[PDB]
Amino acid sequence: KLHHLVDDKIHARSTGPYSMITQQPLGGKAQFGGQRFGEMECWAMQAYGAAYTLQELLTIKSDDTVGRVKVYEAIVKGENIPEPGIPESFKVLLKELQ
Amino acid sequence: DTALRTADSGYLTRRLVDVSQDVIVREHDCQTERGIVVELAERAPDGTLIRDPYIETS
Amino acid sequence: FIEDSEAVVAVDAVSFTLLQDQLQSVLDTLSEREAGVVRLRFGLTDGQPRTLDEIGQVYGVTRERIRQIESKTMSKLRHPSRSQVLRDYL
Amino acid sequence: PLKSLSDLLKGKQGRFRQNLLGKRVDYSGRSVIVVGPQLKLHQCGLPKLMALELFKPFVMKRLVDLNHAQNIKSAKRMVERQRPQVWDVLEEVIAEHPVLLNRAPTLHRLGIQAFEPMLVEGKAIQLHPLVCEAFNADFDGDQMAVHLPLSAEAQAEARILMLSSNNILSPASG
Amino acid sequence: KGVPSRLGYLLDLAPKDLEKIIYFAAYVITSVDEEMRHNELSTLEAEMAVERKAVEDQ
Amino acid sequence: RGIVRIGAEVRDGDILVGKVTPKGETELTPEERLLRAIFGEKAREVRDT
Amino acid sequence: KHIEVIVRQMLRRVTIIDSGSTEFLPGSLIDRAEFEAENRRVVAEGGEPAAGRPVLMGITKASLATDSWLSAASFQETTRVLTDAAINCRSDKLNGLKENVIIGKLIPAGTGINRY
Amino acid sequence: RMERVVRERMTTQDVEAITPQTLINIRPVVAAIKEFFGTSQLSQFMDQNNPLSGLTHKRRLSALGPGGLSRERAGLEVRDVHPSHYGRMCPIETPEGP
DNA sequence: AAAGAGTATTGACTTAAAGTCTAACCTATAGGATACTTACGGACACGGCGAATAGCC
RNA sequence: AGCGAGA
DNA sequence: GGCTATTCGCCGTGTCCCTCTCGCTGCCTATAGGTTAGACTTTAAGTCAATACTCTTT
Ligand SMILES: [Mg+2]
Repeated sequence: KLHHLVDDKIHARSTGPYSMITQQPLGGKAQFGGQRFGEMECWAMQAYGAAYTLQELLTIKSDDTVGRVKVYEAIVKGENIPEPGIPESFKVLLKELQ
Repeated sequence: DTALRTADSGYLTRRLVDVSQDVIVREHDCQTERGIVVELAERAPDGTLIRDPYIETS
Repeated sequence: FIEDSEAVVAVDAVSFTLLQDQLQSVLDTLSEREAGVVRLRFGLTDGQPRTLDEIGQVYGVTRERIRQIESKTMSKLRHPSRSQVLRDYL
Repeated sequence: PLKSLSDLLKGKQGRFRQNLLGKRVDYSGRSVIVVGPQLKLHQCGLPKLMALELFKPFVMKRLVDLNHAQNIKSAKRMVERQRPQVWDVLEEVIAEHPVLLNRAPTLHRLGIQAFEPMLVEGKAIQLHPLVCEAFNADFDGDQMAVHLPLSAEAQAEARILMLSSNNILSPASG
Repeated sequence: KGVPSRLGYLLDLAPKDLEKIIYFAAYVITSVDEEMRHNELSTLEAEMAVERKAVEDQ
Repeated sequence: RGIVRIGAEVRDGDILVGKVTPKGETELTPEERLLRAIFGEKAREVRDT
Repeated sequence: KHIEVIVRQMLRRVTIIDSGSTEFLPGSLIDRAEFEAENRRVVAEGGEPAAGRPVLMGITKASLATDSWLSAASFQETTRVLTDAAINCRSDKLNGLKENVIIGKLIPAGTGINRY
Repeated sequence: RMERVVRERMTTQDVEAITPQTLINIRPVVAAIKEFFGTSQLSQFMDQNNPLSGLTHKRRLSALGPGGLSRERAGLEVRDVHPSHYGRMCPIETPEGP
């Protein structure tokens, strides 16, 4: 029996802590792992032509600090998911370039 | 050899994706007369059409 | 665990949202006269907790009335009719 | 060396290729994978605890609608202790809700496909064998991440474009 | 510093030179005189004749 | 002593050890004040962690 | 066909031998469509055909020659590309896919184009 | 380091009023050994997964560390077996990772 | 028709809070005068520069 | 920041 | 005869080095001002309680 037990591997995350200087919630099963939707996954998503789901992922699942509470509210109350905003990382980039 | 080769392959894919990041379909047809020629079968010296081996990808 | 351990929850936020919804509702069930005083005593209506003097002045009445009714409201609000639905939000 | 104001921008660990185009995302899971041959091509197992957690908002809504809990916070308490009544509602909610299953690395377009999830007992995403090649995912300790579309557009996209049964032929050579 | 040094190319200053200027290692002129330059150059030719004669005298 | 009983079965989230941190000063909410009045219980300060 | 697509992307720029009299520095790598557009602009009002020759440039160079600084910066060698784009006061029109991803609005592909 | 400190202070040491005990400052040595045994690359957290794992963590020769080849800078020719390895190092046992 | 409860009065007592003033106790700054006056991987690519020969001043 | 490990 | 330009080599600096995930350790003295903090003396807000009259319900 090798020490790679499933109980130590299984993990799930709906909402939890977020990183400090940026949103895009904290990674790692230790804290509350948000699974990395890295670049190749973006490419695969584009190749399907699947655009709305990509925007959903990168904006309101990860970063958008205002939309996030809004989608939670919509889910809780059963309303249409709102329109995505601007991810909070683009503005930190803007401030750093400035 | 597996590790370095997958690293270089990933980098190459990144390059190719960036170059082709803007090749998307726009029109049904341009009606352009221009085109390329593909050989398909080659004439046999005795006289016969043998299917070119690499036809399925051409 | 301190890493952004002071951000929004979206669970406390919605809990507070439905909190004020149900508070305004349960308060609307009873008579308005109790409601204005209970709002401004603690400053719910506009964020300013005013005292017996201010409420009496706003409604041209003595502070003693307001103390009675705000005590009457405080005593009457022990009714499970109001406290039962609004029990777990504490 | 001190991380200068420009070191924030360059390299693999610069801001461009760790935080802008690639982000960590909520509403996601990960587990080891075990072959399940009893599933249909458009299905994938999903352990009960993982599904409960992922769907905790929706199940809360349903069990408040069903009056199993009086209000939202009582429902949240109901779910946090996994009270027995919250399993049937869970079966009700998960139904007809597509989910994407990625296996890093996504060498090609077929590295991420949408299945219709189904509950399974123990802690292991029961994958359909026939899609194994598409992921190149072979059952000796691979870990497959799960993502949950939310918006109506996203759910349509997953249900239509990405459904495993809708992608049989390779985009490369067909 | 980013080669090619865009300041250097703009002002046509060699990179090492520019560096020595902006890190306080070598002086640079920024303005010069023209016609009155001619007239006092003749006056200055006389004044350096005087100075050369004095140094040759010592 | 705020320590779980020895040799006791526990579950995720169960209090292993009971600790409370001083809350210092926190601006309270009027809605919470009204709530606390509805229940007429201790507002309490020392934060729970 | 995939390969054809890449080599197509590779052959889209022409080198300028004769500047003619129209703002084309010799040795400039200019898109063929814009080259023709300039030519139809200058045939009238006095014709000065600016001769050019087709040229083959590597994938990296072709990528870094795009008209989008936010994508080139995302690609590689960040410092230099930003310095260049800044000196040129270059404006990115946000038309590609990487850019639309970065700023988090909808990609113009698949379900994102302006007809669907 | 300790000898440097001593040698420095000798210019300011009044003659005949100095003894070794007041002359030797031991703090740098203890600091060096501590910072070695903690956070030094070749002072690794013991791996007691099972008695064999602990045993094999001993007798383990790592080619990387302070004054050694790092994974990146290490070429592809140090990784391969040498005919001189016979009897001195196992050609079989090796990590499979990077 | 009677009794009980609520809605008021008034006074009487009580406690937070709060506006001064103190005091004392931290806290931030300046200064110190015999004489000494110098540290401690490897590949691709392009741009800044060795070695040559011929022509012009 | 540093170690070790899975695919 | 020497220097510079047109033609080669040559060397140095910069850039890049797949993804995703898991666990564990790291001298002295003197002035002046702030400073809140801490107590005293006001309030202001709160709580208790006697009383009594009127209205509603049984
Ligand atoms: Mg495997």
